Amino acid sequence: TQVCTGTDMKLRLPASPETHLDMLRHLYQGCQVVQGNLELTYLPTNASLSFLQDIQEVQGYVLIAHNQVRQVPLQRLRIVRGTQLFEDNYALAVLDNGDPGGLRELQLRSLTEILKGGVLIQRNPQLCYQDTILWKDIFHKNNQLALTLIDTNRSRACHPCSPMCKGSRCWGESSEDCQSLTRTVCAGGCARCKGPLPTDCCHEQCAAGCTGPKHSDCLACLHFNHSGICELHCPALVTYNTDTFESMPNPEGRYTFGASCVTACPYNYLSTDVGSCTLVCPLHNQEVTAEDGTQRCEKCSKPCARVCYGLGMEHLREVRAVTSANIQEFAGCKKIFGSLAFLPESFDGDPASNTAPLQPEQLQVFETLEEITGYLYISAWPDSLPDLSVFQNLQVIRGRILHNGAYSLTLQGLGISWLGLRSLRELGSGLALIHHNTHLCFVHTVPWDQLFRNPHQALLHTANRPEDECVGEGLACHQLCARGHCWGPGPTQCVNCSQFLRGQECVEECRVLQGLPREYVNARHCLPCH
Amino acid sequence: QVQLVQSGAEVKKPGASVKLSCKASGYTFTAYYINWVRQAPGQGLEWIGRIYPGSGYTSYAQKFQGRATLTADESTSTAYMELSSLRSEDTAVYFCARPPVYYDSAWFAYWGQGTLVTVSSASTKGPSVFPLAPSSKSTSGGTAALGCLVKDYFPEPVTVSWNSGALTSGVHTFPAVLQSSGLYSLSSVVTVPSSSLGTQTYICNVNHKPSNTKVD
Amino acid sequence: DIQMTQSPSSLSASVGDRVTITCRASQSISSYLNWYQQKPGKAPKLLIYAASSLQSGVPSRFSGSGSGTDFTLTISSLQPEDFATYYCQQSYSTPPTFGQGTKVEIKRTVAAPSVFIFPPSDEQLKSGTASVVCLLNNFYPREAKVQWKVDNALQSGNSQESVTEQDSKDSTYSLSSTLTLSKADYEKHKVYACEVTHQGLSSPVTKSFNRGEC
Ligand SMILES: *[C@@H]1O[C@H](CO)[C@@H](O[C@@H]2O[C@H](CO)[C@@H](O[C@@H]3O[C@H](CO[C@H]4O[C@H](CO)[C@@H](O)[C@H](O[C@H]5O[C@H](CO)[C@@H](O)[C@H](O)[C@@H]5O)[C@@H]4O)[C@@H](O)[C@H](O[C@H]4O[C@H](CO)[C@@H](O)[C@H](O)[C@@H]4O)[C@@H]3O)[C@H](O)[C@H]2NC(C)=O)[C@H](O)[C@H]1NC(C)=O
Ligand SMILES: *[C@@H]1O[C@H](CO)[C@@H](O[C@@H]2O[C@H](CO)[C@@H](O)[C@H](O)[C@H]2NC(C)=O)[C@H](O)[C@H]1NC(C)=O
Ligand SMILES: *[C@@H]1O[C@H](CO)[C@@H](O)[C@H](O)[C@H]1NC(C)=O
Repeated sequence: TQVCTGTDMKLRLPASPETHLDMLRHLYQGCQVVQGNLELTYLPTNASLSFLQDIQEVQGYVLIAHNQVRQVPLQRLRIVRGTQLFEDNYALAVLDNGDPGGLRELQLRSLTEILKGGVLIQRNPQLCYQDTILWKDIFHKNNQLALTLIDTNRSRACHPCSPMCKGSRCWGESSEDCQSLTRTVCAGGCARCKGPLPTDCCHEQCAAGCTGPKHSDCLACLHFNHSGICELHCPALVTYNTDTFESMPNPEGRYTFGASCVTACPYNYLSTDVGSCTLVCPLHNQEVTAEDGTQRCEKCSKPCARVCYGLGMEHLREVRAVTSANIQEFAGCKKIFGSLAFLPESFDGDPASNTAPLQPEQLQVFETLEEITGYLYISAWPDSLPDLSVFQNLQVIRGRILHNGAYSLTLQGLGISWLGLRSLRELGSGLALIHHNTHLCFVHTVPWDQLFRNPHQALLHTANRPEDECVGEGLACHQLCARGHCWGPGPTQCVNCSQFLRGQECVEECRVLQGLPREYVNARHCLPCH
Repeated sequence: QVQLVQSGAEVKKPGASVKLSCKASGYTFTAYYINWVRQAPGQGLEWIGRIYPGSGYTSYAQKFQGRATLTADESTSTAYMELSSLRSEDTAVYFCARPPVYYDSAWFAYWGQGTLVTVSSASTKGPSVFPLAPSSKSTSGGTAALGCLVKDYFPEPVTVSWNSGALTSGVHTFPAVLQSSGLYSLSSVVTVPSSSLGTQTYICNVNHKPSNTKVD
Repeated sequence: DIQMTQSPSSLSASVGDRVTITCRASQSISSYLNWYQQKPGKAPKLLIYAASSLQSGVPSRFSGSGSGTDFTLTISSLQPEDFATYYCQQSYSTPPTFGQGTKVEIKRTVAAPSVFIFPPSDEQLKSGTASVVCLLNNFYPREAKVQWKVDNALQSGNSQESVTEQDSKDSTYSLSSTLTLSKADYEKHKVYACEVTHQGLSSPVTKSFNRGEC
């Protein structure tokens, strides 16, 4: 799709560097608008970044740090909204790019708008043309007090701008790298313009620049894009008749999704009464799931019923991992509003309070769990337990909150033999990262493509047990598993049962008249009768 | 030709400010760093700061991060160096230079005709011009010496030429000396043929910028 | 800041000889050194930038070498046009620093000073103060001494000398002294002499004149 979601890993080193590049390729390829932060970190000199070439807009900040690449193709990057800021002040951070490797030219020849935040460029031994740019023109009129911390500590000489650059302001050595002013040359009080003339002034709702005086000639929208039209607000979903003021539905009504107006909220998103698309309901609301599959947020007049929150939400907002001091708060939870993280510190207790470490038996609390809204992060797991079968009833991981803004399912450094997530049939969003699990098999026996809900999703896997070793031993899907799809060994891990599933075990045929209490058939499920 | 022309060779009161201009021509002014280097009389070179026109980006040393403001104009092609508070140790000849090929490199070619800046409290006085008439005692066999005399003027420098810069062959302009009163003084003579003494007329051209005086 | 030191501080050699100016840095510099040539009354010129790399226009007799701590500027054939104070510059880190300079002055054969004396102008007589100026022209070396004998009597202390830089053409200096006195002390004597002791003179050249005789 045209819209992708950024990341949130910052300067933190990638757990799986062998798949770190394949992550970025799956997230941003074809993506034009980045909802969130564009973080490009720890990329080798031989990296192909040709998937970044379509990115026009970044909502959060842009982090380019610790890279060996000489070129980062962001020539189409038109605007950085900076709703989030690196270290809370910078909308564009370019740090420690080097080790000849090292960033040579920024080449942001379309970047003409930064709505909020400053620019941080430091410790780039190969970077040029950084100090040749009038950054005061890129910053918005409401952001003229934006900081600028730029270091020209170079270890190489730099050729001047191409003779075409009037004023010698460039993003590189080419003629196309010339910086096009769109603020400092405007006539009157224009925030943005296409020239020094008052007729060249652009509409107030335009952001990056204009091609005409219309509010449909913008390069970017200051607030919302209403189908080629830049507007302050989206058309409300409700129209009030000026007599009696009864609320009637608006046919032109639109939901606010990012900086654009949509007719219907995208997948895995919720619709509110205000008329917006969110991943989290407002205070004192409940998620009403329609029968067609769509979910919405509805406000409650009477105080809402007790809801089970996961990590990162409400009273578990600042809690790093699931321990034995919060394990009982997931008891009886069918749906968890938040995330579940299992770090090594989960299974070591608290001697000072005589609190026993989390026991493998207590993990059976999650047996009632059927849905996670956030993500599932497992970096530690009891060596005794051969699989994640305590989540055997888990059906959906929404991924409305992602680990490092990227992964909805992370399994790393575990001693599990198989997965055992027999009920998991959907990963609403985010990537899946399953790496460095020595004894783990039955990974390629999982129809991962069936679980994903968008093409920006994939499974990043490495350093697990070789499939050649798995098939060498008798570790294959059971005969009753349809199309060879299973989460583990035995007929109790089949994704699709070829015929007649009894209880949790797949059999070849139920005993309708064979002796086992005349088991009657009800939708491929064997059940006791009389 | 690629040239840099500086202006403002004057004297300022200690504690006050001074804005030295640096005109540019022969190349795209905004394409190269215009850095400033000063040199005290009979001393070494000292680097103040650099500035990239077109952007306005500046880079100063720790000695001049409080003073020495740098600017630039694309329309007039000028560097405009400016110190805030002058000291007795800030008396030097200020130059503006630029790199040859690269724009950010730290080796400087294409310098400019620097302007000397004197920082003292004494008043600015104009020079006195006295001729040195050659008599029979100054008439050699085929040659004769004659020159002008500049005496008692407080601030340097003075541009002394002959025939508006026509008679330069055999001319030695002496450096100024500080007298007891605190006023400099120098001389400038020309070695002309004795056979061409009564044939040509010789006039000395004395130009003093700090006091705006032109006596011939 | 990186302190740059040159060696020697002063140097003298004949035309055609080779010159070795050593520049030492107080920090390891990766051949980021630059050389200059500042003639008196003019701005420096970039001789050799970034160690070995020569500048366009600069004569090929100028070569640069060295790395790390010590460097070397080399003039294969010294010429009279090479009279200047040579500076070295590091381009490693802000701020770029220079040396104290090596004032290299070339050497020629012995040249006798052309002694000339001029009477004080009549326009200076009506001022109230009068002075006498003697001229020494085109002589090498600059080792000279001028004594002001008024009526066969030495007058020292009340005289200031002003010697020019070495000529770039014939490599010859020029000296000018000034006998600072008052008019009341001026017209009590008649004879003003100019005695000079130079290497190119077998006997002190004395050229005088008499007041009121033209
Ligand atoms: C990222 O991508 C870059 C390329 O974009 C990779 O850089 C290249 O890596 C490969 C790794 O295999 C390098 O090949 C090896 O090079 C070494 C060193 O070669 C030197 O010594 C040679 C001695 O014989 C000499 O001939 C070489 O000269 C070359 O260049 C001249 C130019 O005129 C050319 O005429 C020559 O023919 C050479 O091509 C050079 O000075 C070499 O020793 C290796 O030989 C091994 O492999 C062969 C075959 O497998 C084997 O027979 C040998 O016994 C020996 O085991 C090998 O050829 C290549 O040089 C790198 N190129 C550059 C430009 O860096 C980089 O590796 C990538 N990184 C990552 C992490 O993937
Ligand atoms: C606002 O959104 C509209 C529609 O999503 C954008 O218009 C599209 O632009 C692309 C690229 O030029 C075309 O391929 C499509 O055909 C256009 N669609 C329509 C319906 O016009 C428009 O570019 C967006 N404007 C801004 C400023 O983001
Ligand atoms: C410039 O970077 C080098 C190494 O890249 C470092 O040693 C030096 O201290 C830096 N200088 C400044 C002024 O930051």
